[PDB]
Amino acid sequence: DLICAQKFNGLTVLPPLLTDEMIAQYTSALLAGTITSGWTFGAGPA
Amino acid sequence: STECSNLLLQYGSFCTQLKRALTGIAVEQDKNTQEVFAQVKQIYKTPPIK
Amino acid sequence: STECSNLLLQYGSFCTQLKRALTGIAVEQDKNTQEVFAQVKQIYKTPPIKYFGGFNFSQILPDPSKPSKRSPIEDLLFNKVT
Amino acid sequence: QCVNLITRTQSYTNSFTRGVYYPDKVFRSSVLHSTQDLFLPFFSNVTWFHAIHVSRFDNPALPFNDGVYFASTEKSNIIRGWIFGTTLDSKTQSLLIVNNATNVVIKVCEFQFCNDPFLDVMESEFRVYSSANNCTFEYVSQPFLMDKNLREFVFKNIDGYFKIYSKHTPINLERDLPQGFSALEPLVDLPIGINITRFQTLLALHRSYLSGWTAGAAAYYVGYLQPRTFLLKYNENGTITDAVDCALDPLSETKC
Amino acid sequence: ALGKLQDVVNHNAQALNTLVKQLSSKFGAISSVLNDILSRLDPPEAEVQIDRLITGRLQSLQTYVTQQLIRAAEIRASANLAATKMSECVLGQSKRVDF
Amino acid sequence: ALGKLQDVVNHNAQALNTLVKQLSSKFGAISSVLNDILSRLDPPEAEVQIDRLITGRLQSLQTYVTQQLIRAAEIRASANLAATKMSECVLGQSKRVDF
Amino acid sequence: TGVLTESNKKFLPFQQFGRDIADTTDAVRDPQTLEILDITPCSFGGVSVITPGTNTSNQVAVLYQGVNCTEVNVFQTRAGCLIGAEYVNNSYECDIPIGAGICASYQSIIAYT
Amino acid sequence: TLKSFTVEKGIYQTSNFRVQPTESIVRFPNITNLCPFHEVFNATTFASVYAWNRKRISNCVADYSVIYNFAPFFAFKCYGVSPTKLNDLCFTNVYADSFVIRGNEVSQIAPGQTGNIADYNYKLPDDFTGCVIAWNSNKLDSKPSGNYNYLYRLFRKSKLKPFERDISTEIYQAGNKPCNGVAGPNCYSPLQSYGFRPTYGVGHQPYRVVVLSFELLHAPATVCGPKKSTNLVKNKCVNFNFNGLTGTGVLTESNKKFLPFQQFGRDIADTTDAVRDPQTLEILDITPCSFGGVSVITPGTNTSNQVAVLYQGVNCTEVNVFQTRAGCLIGAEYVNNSYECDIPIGAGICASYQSIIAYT
Ligand SMILES: *[C@@H]1O[C@H](CO)[C@@H](O[C@@H]2O[C@H](CO)[C@@H](O)[C@H](O)[C@H]2NC(C)=O)[C@H](O)[C@H]1NC(C)=O
Ligand SMILES: *[C@@H]1O[C@H](CO)[C@@H](O[C@@H]2O[C@H](CO)[C@@H](O)[C@H](O)[C@H]2NC(C)=O)[C@H](O)[C@H]1NC(C)=O
Ligand SMILES: *[C@@H]1O[C@H](CO)[C@@H](O)[C@H](O)[C@H]1NC(C)=O
Ligand SMILES: *[C@@H]1O[C@H](CO)[C@@H](O)[C@H](O)[C@H]1NC(C)=O
Ligand SMILES: *[C@@H]1O[C@H](CO)[C@@H](O)[C@H](O)[C@H]1NC(C)=O
Ligand SMILES: *[C@@H]1O[C@H](CO)[C@@H](O)[C@H](O)[C@H]1NC(C)=O
Ligand SMILES: *[C@@H]1O[C@H](CO)[C@@H](O)[C@H](O)[C@H]1NC(C)=O
Ligand SMILES: *[C@@H]1O[C@H](CO)[C@@H](O)[C@H](O)[C@H]1NC(C)=O
Ligand SMILES: *[C@@H]1O[C@H](CO)[C@@H](O)[C@H](O)[C@H]1NC(C)=O
Repeated sequence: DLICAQKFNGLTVLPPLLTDEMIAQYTSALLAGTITSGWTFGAGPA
Repeated sequence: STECSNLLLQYGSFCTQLKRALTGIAVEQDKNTQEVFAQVKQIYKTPPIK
Repeated sequence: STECSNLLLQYGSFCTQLKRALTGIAVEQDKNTQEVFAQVKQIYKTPPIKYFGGFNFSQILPDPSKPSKRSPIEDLLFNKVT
Repeated sequence: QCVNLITRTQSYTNSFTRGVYYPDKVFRSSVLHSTQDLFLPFFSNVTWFHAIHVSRFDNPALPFNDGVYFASTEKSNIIRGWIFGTTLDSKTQSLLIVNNATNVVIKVCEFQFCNDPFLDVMESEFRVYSSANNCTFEYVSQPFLMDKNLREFVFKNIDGYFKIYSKHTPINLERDLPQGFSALEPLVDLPIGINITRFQTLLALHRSYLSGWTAGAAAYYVGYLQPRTFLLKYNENGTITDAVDCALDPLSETKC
Repeated sequence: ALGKLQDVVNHNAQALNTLVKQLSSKFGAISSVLNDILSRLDPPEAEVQIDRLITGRLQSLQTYVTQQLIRAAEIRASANLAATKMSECVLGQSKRVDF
Repeated sequence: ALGKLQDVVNHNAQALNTLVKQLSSKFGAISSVLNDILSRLDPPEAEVQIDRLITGRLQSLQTYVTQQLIRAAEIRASANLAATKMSECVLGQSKRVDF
Repeated sequence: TGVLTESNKKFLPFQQFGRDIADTTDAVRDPQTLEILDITPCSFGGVSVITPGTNTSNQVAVLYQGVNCTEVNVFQTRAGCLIGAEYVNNSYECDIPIGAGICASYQSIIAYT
Repeated sequence: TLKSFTVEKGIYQTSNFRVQPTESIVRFPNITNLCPFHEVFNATTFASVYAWNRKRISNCVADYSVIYNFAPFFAFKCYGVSPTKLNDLCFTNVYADSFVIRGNEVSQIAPGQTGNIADYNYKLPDDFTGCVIAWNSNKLDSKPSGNYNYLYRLFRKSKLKPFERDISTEIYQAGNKPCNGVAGPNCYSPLQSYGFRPTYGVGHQPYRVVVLSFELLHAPATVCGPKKSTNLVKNKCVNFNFNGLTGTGVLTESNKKFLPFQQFGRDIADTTDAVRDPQTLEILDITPCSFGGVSVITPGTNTSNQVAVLYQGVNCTEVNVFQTRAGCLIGAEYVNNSYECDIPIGAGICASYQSIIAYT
C-alpha cells in the first residue's frame, strides 16, 4: 500500500530506460568478450 | 483544489524548478546505466562448447 | 527601500551566509582553472621550423595570423560555444 | 416604424489564427509573453452570416457569451455598427454603436429596439429603435469603420468596461479569413457597467426612390472568445507577429 | 553482503514515505485537509489557511528535491567509479593497487 | 558536439533568469513592487506585506545558492577529472583502459 | 473524490473509515448498508509529448505515463500508454527514449524495442 | 565586515557603491477639476440595499483631506490603501456605492462575508480594494412610526456576483410546491422593508454605507491627488513619480516605437524599460543608476595599512586610477613588469605590495 499511497498524491516512479534483461545482456556481452577475446575487445576488434 | 492552485500561482516558477530538477535526475540515472554497462557496441556471444 | 532593509535585518546573517557561499564558489572556479591548465611552470615554445617527421600539428598549434593566438580547433571551439 | 427586411443565412468556417489582440497597454519588444485571457481559440468554429435584403422576421439576435470576434470583408458603409444588451427593449439598458462617414457615436440608453434594426439613409435611426429613454452614456470620437479590406473587431465586457479592439488588413485573392497574423489593437475602453447577453449587427439600407429600400447584401463572421492561455511573440518593434494557443494540440502545449 | 544497493532502495522509499507523511502536517493551520478549510471557512481566512499549507508543503517538496539532488550526486560519483572499474578492471588488466 | 560546455552556460543563465523572474512573484502579498506597497499602505500593514515579500525572495535566493553549490560540486568533480586527464593523458602515456 | 470498488477487508463492527500505511484513506464502511468499499482515487498520469524537431515535422505522439491503455495507433508499454506511434518489430538505436526498453523515432513516428 | 582588528592579505568584498538620486520629480496630469464628493456624501436620500446607487468618479482631481475635515462617518475603514496616502496617488475605476443597511449589517459589507444582504443584495469581490464608510443616519433616515422606505432581498434562488444589482420583483419559491407568481403558503415576497425607528439603540438604527472602489495601476489613470507636477530632467539620477509610480533612475530619450495606447515599456524580465507621461505625451527610457560592488584590496595589517578599492563592473568615469575589465581600480599603480599573482583582481590583473602595484 506504500506504492499506491505515494502514487495517489502525485508521486510517480518512472521506469528505467534499460530493462533488467538488456542490462543482463550487456553483462553477458562483456563476459563473452572478456572470456573469448581477453582485453582486445575493449581496445578495438575482438 | 482550484483555489489552492490559484494561490500557488503567486509563488512563481517553484513548480517548474522542481520538475526540471527531478527531470535532470531522471535522465541522469539512465545516463549512469549507459556509462557503466553500454561500453561495448557489439553483443558478443560465447561459443556453444563452453 | 530602507524600510525593507530594516525589516531584513531581523532575519540575521542569511545575507552574509549567501555572500560567503557564492564567494567560495567564485574562488573555486578560478582554482579549477588553475588546477586543470596551470600544470607547467615553464612556458614552452615550439621551434620556428614546424617539421616533426611528417606529423602535422597546424590544427592544434597557435595561429600567428589570428589576433587571439588560438589554434584553428580552439578558434572553432570558441565560435561554437555561445 | 419597425419593419422586417433582412433575411440571414449562416455557414460555418474555420477561424485559423485570427483574433489575437494586445492584452494590455504595455510595450514589449523581442519577447515571448504568455498571457491568460479571453481569446478566440485557433481553428475554432466561426459562423459566417450572409444578410440579404431583396426589394417575415429572419434576422435573429445573436448571443454574446463571453465576448465576440467580428470580421467583415464588406465596405465601411454597409455595416454601420452594433447593438448589445440582454432584453433589447426599454426595460434594461442597451448599447448602440453607430458609425458614419465623419465620426462614431457610442451610446447606452433604454432603447426600444426594432426586431430587424437597420440604419436607413441624411441618416435616420427610426428603424433602429422606436424610443430611447433614461439614457446614461454617450461617447463620440473618430470612426473605426473607414476605407478588399478586412475589418476585424474584438468586443469584451469585463468588470464594467466594454473593451473594443480593431484591426484592418489589405487582403487580396485569398479566403476572407486569411492566414498569417494581424494582431488587433486596443481602440477604446468604455466604462459601461451593464449586463450584455445578446448582440446584433447594424446594416445600412438606401431608399429606393422608384420595394421601398435598395436591395443589398452584407457578409460577416462571428466567433466567440474563450478563457485561453496564449503565448504571443513580440518582435523588434513591439508588434505581435505570432502566437501559439497553449491548449489547442499537444505540440502547441509543448511550445507553451 | 548487498547492503549498499539495499540502502539506495531504502533511502529512496524512505524519502518518498516522509514526503507523503508531510501531507498530514497542519503547518500551523486549522487543518491539514484543504477540503475541510474550503468547506468550513470563508475565502478571506481560507486564503490564509491554504497559504500556510502551501508554504509548508512547498518547503517539504523543496527539501525532498534538494535531498534527491545530493543523493543523485553521490550515486553519479559511484556510477562514474563503476564505469571506471568496468573499463579498467573488466576490459583490461589494472596495475593500480587495490582498485 | 559541444553540448556539455553549452549546457553549463545554459544552466547558469537560466538560473539567473529564474532568480530575476522570482522578483515578479507576489508571494501572497498585494503587490510584487515594494514601492507600491510603501506608497499605498501604512507601516503596520506595509511591514506585513514587505515581510511576505522578503521571506519569498529570501527563499528564492537560498534555493539559488543551494543549486549553485550542488552544481559547483559537480563542476569541481569534472575539473578534478580534467586535471587528472591532463596529468595522465597529456603529460604522460596512460595504461588505464578507456581513460 | 474516488472510485469505490468492492473490498475484501473485514472491518471490526466499531470501525467506520480505513487508512493506509501512509495514513491515507484506503477503505470505508457505508453508513446505509454495512458494507466495506475500497476507495481508490481516480486515474492520473504524466502526459509527455514525443516529437521530432519542428524543423523536420509537426507530428507528435503522446505518452500517458503509468496509465493503462484502457483507462484513457494505441500501444501499451510498461512506461504507459503511447498514442500516435506505431509499434515496429524491427530494432534500431534509441532516438527518443520512451522507457522500459521502448524508444521512438521519426521515419510517421514509430516506437520500437 | 570581517569582524576583526587584523585583516590578512587579500581582496575583500565590503559594500555596494550606488550613485544616489539628486532630486525628486513628480509628473501628474495638468487637468484639474474639483471632484464631486459633495454629491455622494451629503445627499438627502440614499437608495435601498437591493437597488444600491453606483456613481462613477472620473476625470477629476480629488482632495480627500476635506472628507476628513467634515465627517460624521462613524466608521472609516480602508482595505487596500492608506487613508493619508490617497492625496499622493493616481486612480482610475473610481466608484461610489451608496446604500442604507442595518446597524448590525456593517460587518457584512466586506469581501468574503456571510449574510443575507451579502448574498442576495450587495456582493463584494475577494480582491476588493477601496474604503468602506459607514455612518448612523437616525436623524435623516428614520421616522417614529417606522421608516419602511429601505428594502432588502430576503429570498433569492442563487447568490449574486460582485457589483451586481438585482431589482427584479418576482416571487420566490421557498418550498416544494410552485408558487406561480402568487403569494400564499411558503410563498413570500423577496423584498422586505426594514423597521427603522428612532427609539431603538445603536445596532438597529439606519446606517448609510458608501463604498469607494478603486483599481491599482492596471490602466491609465484619470483621478489623481492634489500633488503638483514638476519639470522633467534628462540624463540624471532622479526619483520620479509618474501617476503614483515611484522609481529611481535616469530618464533618457528613447527610440522605441510605442503604439498610441501603450504607456509603460517593459524589458525581457518585465523591468520597466520606458514610461510615458500624461502631461506631455513623450517616452522617457528608464535606466537604473550606476552601481557595483566595492572590493577592498589590502595586504596584511601586519605589513601596511594602505588599501586599494576595486569597483566591480564599473567604468572609471562613473565614480592612481586604472581601468580593468574587472572594474575600476583606485589606489594601485599599473606596472608593465609581469610578476606572479599575489592578490587576484581578475581578467589577468593581480595586485601586490612592494605602495600597491597592479600588473598582468
Ligand atoms: C599541414 O596541414 C595544413 C592544414 O591541414 C596544411 O595547410 C594546407 O595547405 C594546402 C596546400 O598548401 C592548402 O591548400 C590548404 O588550404 C591548407 N590548409 C589550411 C587549413 O590552411 C599544410 O600544408 C600541412 N603541411 C605543413 C608542412 O604545414
Ligand atoms: C455623422 O454623425 C455625427 C454625430 O452623430 C453627426 O453630427 C451631428 O449632427 C447633429 C445634427 O442632427 C448635430 O446636432 C450635432 O451637433 C453633430 N455632432 C457632431 C459631433 O458633429 C453628423 O451629422 C452625421 N453625418 C451624417 C452624414 O449622418
Ligand atoms: C461548426 O458547427 C456546426 C454546428 O454548430 C457543425 O455542424 C460543424 O460541423 C462545425 N464545424 C466543424 C469544422 O466542426
Ligand atoms: C426610466 O424611465 C421611466 C419612464 O420614463 C421612469 O419612470 C423611471 O423612473 C426612469 N428611471 C431612471 C433611472 O431614470
Ligand atoms: C443578464 O441578463 C440575463 C437575461 O435576463 C439574466 O438571465 C442574467 O442573470 C443577467 N446577469 C446578471 C449577472 O444579472
Ligand atoms: C521595425 O521598424 C524598423 C524601423 O522603422 C523597420 O525598418 C522594420 O521594417 C520594422 N519591422 C521589422 C519586422 O523589423
Ligand atoms: C438503514 O437503512 C437501510 C436501508 O433501509 C437498511 O438496509 C439498514 O439495515 C438500516 N440500518 C443500518 C444500521 O444501516
Ligand atoms: C450639505 O447639505 C446641507 C443640507 O442638508 C447643507 O446645509 C450643507 O451646506 C451641505 N454641505 C456641503 C459641503 O455641500
Ligand atoms: C495636459 O494633459 C493632456 C493629456 O491628458 C495633454 O494633451 C495636454 O497637452 C496637457 N496640457 C499642457 C498645457 O501641456
